[PDB]
Amino acid sequence: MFENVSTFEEAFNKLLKEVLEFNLENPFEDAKKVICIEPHPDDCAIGMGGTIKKLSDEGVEVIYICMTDGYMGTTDEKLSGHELALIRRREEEESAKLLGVRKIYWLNYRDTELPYSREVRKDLVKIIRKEKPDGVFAPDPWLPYESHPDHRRTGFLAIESVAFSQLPNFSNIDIDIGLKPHSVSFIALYYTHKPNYIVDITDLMELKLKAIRAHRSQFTDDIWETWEPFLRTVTMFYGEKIGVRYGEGFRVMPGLFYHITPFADLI
Amino acid sequence: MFENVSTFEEAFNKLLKEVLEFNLENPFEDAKKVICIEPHPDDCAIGMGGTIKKLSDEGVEVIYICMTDGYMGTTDEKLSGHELALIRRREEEESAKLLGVRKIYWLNYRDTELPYSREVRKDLVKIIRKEKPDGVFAPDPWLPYESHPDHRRTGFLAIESVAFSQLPNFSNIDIDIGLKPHSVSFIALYYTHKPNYIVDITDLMELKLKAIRAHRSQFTDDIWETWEPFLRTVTMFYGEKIGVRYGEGFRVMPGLFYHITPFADLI
Amino acid sequence: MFENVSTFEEAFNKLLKEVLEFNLENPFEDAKKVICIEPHPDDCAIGMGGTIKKLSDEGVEVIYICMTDGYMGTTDEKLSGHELALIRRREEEESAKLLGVRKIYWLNYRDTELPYSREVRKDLVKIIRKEKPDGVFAPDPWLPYESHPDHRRTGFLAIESVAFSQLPNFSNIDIDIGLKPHSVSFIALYYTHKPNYIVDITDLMELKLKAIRAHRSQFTDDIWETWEPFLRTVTMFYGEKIGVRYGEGFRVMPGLFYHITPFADLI
Amino acid sequence: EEAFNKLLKEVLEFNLENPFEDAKKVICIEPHPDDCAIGMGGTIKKLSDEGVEVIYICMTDGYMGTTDEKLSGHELALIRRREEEESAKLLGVRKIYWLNYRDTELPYSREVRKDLVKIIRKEKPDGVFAPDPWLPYESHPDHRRTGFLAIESVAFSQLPNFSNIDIDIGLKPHSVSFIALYYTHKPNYIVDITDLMELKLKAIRAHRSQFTDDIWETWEPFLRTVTMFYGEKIGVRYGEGFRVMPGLFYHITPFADLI
Amino acid sequence: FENVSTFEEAFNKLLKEVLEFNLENPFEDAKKVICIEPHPDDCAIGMGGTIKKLSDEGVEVIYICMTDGYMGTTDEKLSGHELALIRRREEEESAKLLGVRKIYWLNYRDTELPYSREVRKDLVKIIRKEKPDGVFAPDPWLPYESHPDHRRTGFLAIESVAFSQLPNFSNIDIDIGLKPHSVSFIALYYTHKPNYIVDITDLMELKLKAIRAHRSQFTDDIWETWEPFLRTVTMFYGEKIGVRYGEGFRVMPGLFYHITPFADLI
Amino acid sequence: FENVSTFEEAFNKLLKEVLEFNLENPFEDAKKVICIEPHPDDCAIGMGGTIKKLSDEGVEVIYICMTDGYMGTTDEKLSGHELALIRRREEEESAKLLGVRKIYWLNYRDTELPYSREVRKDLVKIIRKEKPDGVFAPDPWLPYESHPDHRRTGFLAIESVAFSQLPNFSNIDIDIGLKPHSVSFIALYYTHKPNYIVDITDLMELKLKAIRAHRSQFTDDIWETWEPFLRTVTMFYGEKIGVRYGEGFRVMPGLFYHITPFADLI
Ligand SMILES: [Zn+2]
Ligand SMILES: [Zn+2]
Ligand SMILES: [Zn+2]
Ligand SMILES: [Zn+2]
Ligand SMILES: [Zn+2]
Ligand SMILES: [Zn+2]
Repeated sequence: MFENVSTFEEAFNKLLKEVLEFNLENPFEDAKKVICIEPHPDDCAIGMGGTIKKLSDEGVEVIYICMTDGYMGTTDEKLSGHELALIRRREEEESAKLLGVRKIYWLNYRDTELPYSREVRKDLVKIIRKEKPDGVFAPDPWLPYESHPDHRRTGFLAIESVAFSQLPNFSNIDIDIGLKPHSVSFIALYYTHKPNYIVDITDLMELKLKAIRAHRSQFTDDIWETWEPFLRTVTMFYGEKIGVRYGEGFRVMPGLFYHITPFADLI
Repeated sequence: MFENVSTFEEAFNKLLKEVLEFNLENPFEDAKKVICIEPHPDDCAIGMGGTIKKLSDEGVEVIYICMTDGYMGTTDEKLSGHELALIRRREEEESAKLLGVRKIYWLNYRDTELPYSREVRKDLVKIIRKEKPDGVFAPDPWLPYESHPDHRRTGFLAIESVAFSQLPNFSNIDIDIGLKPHSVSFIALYYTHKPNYIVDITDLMELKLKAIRAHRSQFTDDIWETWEPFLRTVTMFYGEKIGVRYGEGFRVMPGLFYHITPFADLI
Repeated sequence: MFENVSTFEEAFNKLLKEVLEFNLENPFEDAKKVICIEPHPDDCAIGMGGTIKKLSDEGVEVIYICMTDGYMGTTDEKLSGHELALIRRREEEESAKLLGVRKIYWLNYRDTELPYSREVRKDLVKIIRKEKPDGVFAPDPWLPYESHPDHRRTGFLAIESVAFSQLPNFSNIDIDIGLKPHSVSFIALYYTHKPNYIVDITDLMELKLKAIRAHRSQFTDDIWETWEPFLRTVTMFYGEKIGVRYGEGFRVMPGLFYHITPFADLI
Repeated sequence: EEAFNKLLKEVLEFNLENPFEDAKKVICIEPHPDDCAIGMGGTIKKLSDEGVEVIYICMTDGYMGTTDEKLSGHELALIRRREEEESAKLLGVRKIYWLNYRDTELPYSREVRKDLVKIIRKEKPDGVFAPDPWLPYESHPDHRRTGFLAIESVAFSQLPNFSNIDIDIGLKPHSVSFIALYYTHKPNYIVDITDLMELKLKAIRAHRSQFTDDIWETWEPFLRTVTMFYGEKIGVRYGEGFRVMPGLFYHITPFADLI
Repeated sequence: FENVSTFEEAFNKLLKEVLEFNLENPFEDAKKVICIEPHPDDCAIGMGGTIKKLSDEGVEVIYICMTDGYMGTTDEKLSGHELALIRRREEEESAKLLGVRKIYWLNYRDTELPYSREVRKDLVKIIRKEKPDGVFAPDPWLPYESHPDHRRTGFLAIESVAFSQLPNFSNIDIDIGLKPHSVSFIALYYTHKPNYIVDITDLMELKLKAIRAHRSQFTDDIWETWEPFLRTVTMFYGEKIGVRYGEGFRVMPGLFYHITPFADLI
Repeated sequence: FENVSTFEEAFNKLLKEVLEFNLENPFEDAKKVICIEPHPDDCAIGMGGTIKKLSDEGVEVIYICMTDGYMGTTDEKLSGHELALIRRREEEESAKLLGVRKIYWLNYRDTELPYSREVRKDLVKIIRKEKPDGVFAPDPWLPYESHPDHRRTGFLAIESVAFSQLPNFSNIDIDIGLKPHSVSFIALYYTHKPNYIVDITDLMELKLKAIRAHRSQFTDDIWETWEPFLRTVTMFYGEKIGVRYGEGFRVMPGLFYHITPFADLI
């Protein structure tokens, strides 16, 4: 095959439409179960709150995996990490109900101390093999200037575990105990700076904010002076791109493009 | 807030001007103490020495933290790394003297073995909590084609530790022994390929090249024949941008932009 | 020196041709012996197998280092990783014979578990010092969207060990046993999205393909329907850049550009 | 011995009488392929005949156990896997979980605890057997680590906050009834294996890669000598020995050496 | 010493004249001591007896707790974070009863205490800060001890005590004004090799309460197993020096913690 | 082997006839040995007497030094890089005295010796290169030994000796001309379980001189404690074969380093 095609532009198009069968018109259409992976309690809400509701409404079962416990996120000398993490499990539960979310896996790695290792991959893979989701959502680990290791690591570990979920020699005790390999249908990266599919959340904006604000520990009135406009600015950045007021941007690519693809950046 | 603005561009401008209060006019003016982080003995001077002189002239206290010991930087099969490190400590003390630098914290990690971990984070956090600096300076860890692990790691660990210095649950024994949280005012990344603030160093250029030359173990006469050109070529690169002879570039962003900010790259 | 030059652009042009005597015309010119470092069995052949016959042909001796054993690359519940690794070693001997490669170093780190550590650098440096190669080939670790850690790590470890191979205090027991430091002449990165030297492989394409196809375990008929077009599309992407139908890309820079070079993107 | 005797008989209710009798499912942990056969083949066989389900966990692949330069470690691990399957068949074992850590590189870490605990919660065994990590002069890291990790994992399998995703996917806590340590120099229960010794040796010889005729010249003496060491202690010819203690004597018990 | 007869003579002269080592009341001169425990409740269980007796005699007693106790529950409905908050509360109530008013909390998670330079720097930081006279810890060589946190605490405590004296160890401490400190003595509790016992039958009852303040750790149902276990543990030590209830420690010349092949003779 | 009656008979026949193991003179056939030390001075202190004896007799003696001694000082004005420069010179002197031809410096930082495969690869690489007949290292089971570097040195040493024969172990050595090697004996010094003692009564004075050559460790002051200690150490070993000054070693047949429940009987 492909001995025929004449330009690169030509082969690239044929590969996308015909070989890979991939398009960006309604990438989430047929998902009946998806998992949203967040580094810290509040990240799903913030990165894709509107889309989670949208999917919630269409009847999609939306599941969280939360990588860390949020231990470090207070400036109050009187709040111990253990208590803040107690507080933040409730904030998250409360936030996910607003968004239609009923299941949350807590891995309970400590905030700022999320390892990048096989051990974590095995955590993610166990849950992916158990639940068999059609879709996985995670942070874009390639986001420029992203300076939180827990965020970078969560992106990389998400993509990797999605891929290694199909591989029966990866974490082989799972297979030995009933958990078969699983091939996730797609991946979508939020908190991305090269979105390629964008979702209209203009009519969910206000709900999204309410779901974000239920993380009270994290957004006091003084923090909210800064963050509400930040959040609106981000949502506008994404919206302006499909000509609407508030958007949530995602990056989706054929599985193949995640590996040895010198033209992954064209889509 | 920001419910009344039509465009992303106006939200962007509003965010930086009204909500953040961020300009590139004289980012360093209010500085009475700064810490300049370098991976190896000689990096403050090579990337930032001109600017260090200038800040010193104003009576801004300049404290160095040096990550490693330089143990590896020689091709001489009869120099042992121990001897090399001893030397480069003296060489750095000279250089530092020329620039009005009178405090060096040596972390003593071995050259090419600087770790990326919480441990080294606590070192930087301990030293930030005690000197309470206004500014910290560090390499840009996203510098393209940067192949030295010590350089990437210091850039990241430097940015993270500025953030984590503010958190009392992080490295919580510091609090316990009377070192309290500290908020740093600015981070300026040097060795950057996306500077947004330039400093004129045309006059002080020769005192920079002598601060550098004092690293005699590194800059032998033969090797000054490759490096002098290279060093002047880098100073022009930054210079051209504000129309002077010799410049040193820095990237400075609001702290918010180091996290989840997909248009971080527009400043 | 370089006190006479008037613009950055001039200094840059002068630094390149006069100081570093750097050209893209033929970099693989004087190569007597070269090392191709691959992350898995099959990468040398997929990324640069055309250039590898083109190198053999001119009597350049080509040596593989394979970082991993490729233990995880199958969806077949039948095949244990141990058996796969075996099958794959055979496939790699067949693939290399076809391309005229008569030496392969197997590090045997397990697939998906290749460490990023000093210990792996010592392996590469041991091989490097021993074979004293003029040329080293390795994956671009900065290929965007590259999601295999083993790939990223192979690229970074390769460049760092080329550099560290020159340092006597580095892995100092190699010296005390009769391996002297060694300076490689060039590094070329393959699997790159920013090549700056292309090799015409139009005549050899069916050869590269057959050698790729020799890794049967990886390329079944049903997978070949996707990968053949992918493969052809990649070489087309490289061709168009120099006018021919099929090419293989490489990026090559002056040694100096791998460190603190804010203008390294300009080649 | 006024307080000691009473704690042991009226609070923890423990004895060296017949501790295995209650069992239905036991797990036998070996560092490498052959260690169960070597360390407790006689008892495995016994238990198997008496109706007990015996499952193996092998920590490593045995990748390193050859002096032949022509044999790659991947081949050897394949070989050694068919040797253990052959060896275990002889002894009536039917499931072997393979961890596949590389021989010589068994980590000592939470991650390995999590494999052990996942299987223990899965299999709900009454008993677990493991090497005594206190065997004086034991110089193999894989051996010491297997012992420690086995004991730790047994203790943590019961704790809902340890490896908590197991819970969330339906593998509940489990409480093993006893731990038995083989390859121990301080045994407090011996098992008669004179009836079963040639079979043991045959289950042992099934690891052909390991026991050539040349090596067997050195090891059949070694192994006959070991099982006399234990058997003598109860005045029979051939025994395999075990250390069993009540769960509590593995923690802050300064008198644990008196049993 | 190039003059003594048998090794037996030289031994006693080394103890007696060079190191001036004796066990009559090694705790006699102590103004400030650190007690290091792997998990909250360990100081109490193993040595609350002595802790009371020392707050009394004017000793400022400082706890270091290595972990947070996150794991020590069988209740499926208690999250690890809740447990830790509770045990922190329980420990403050147990510290109160014993005359302790300062606990450093390292906060490494239960079952995940690292054996590393990093943890050493944390002990060394607190030791250089408080310049204490003696440190207490678990004996890391306690036979059959199966809990990694307990062993590691014993090993790291002794190492950090020795490394505290070294200015090139964690040099940044010095650089910011935490200077080297030499501890005067170490004493290991939770030991099967005690060489000094403390009489605590006067306080055994207070001790038992200070332990019970760890409600999460001790149901009424579980106290059925554990109090007789503690009573039996207190006898082993109690008999050795004459009395009904005892607390054992092992104490050595500092020299004995290195390359000392006769160490078990004391 | 079915012909035996008691374990004791079994044990003696395995020892004399199967293993060919005796301790009458374990070092007699040595043409080259490696002595592995955690820090500079440990070879001298532990077995310097026996090293002299071995050099005198024509045996090529090699050191491997695990670490650089960077931490060993109280002087808040002496940096660790300096100390290591200084300590290496101090080692070169010491060695000259015992007739030691050669030192490998591994240069891991004092107090930071890793316990990992990486360090085994270092030792395996020097063992395969030198093909020594005997390897000496500290006994890692020395009771109360509290220095991580000494424990880890002993363990890595024994393990690397065994792994040195395994061609799949550190496989790039084989591919570069470094074949496996099978060492003849291991001897453990700093042991509390010697089974062979060398009489060093004669060479005792030169040993304290080879030791004092490490000026940085052994000021006159500290020496007022250490001459006694060292003399007491040599007597403990001496007074077991009834001589004045001894150096002790533990030697066991290779087989006893693995799954051997009666190993403490030899
Ligand atoms: Zn977050
Ligand atoms: Zn540098
Ligand atoms: Zn690959
Ligand atoms: Zn084994
Ligand atoms: Zn405890
Ligand atoms: Zn030492």
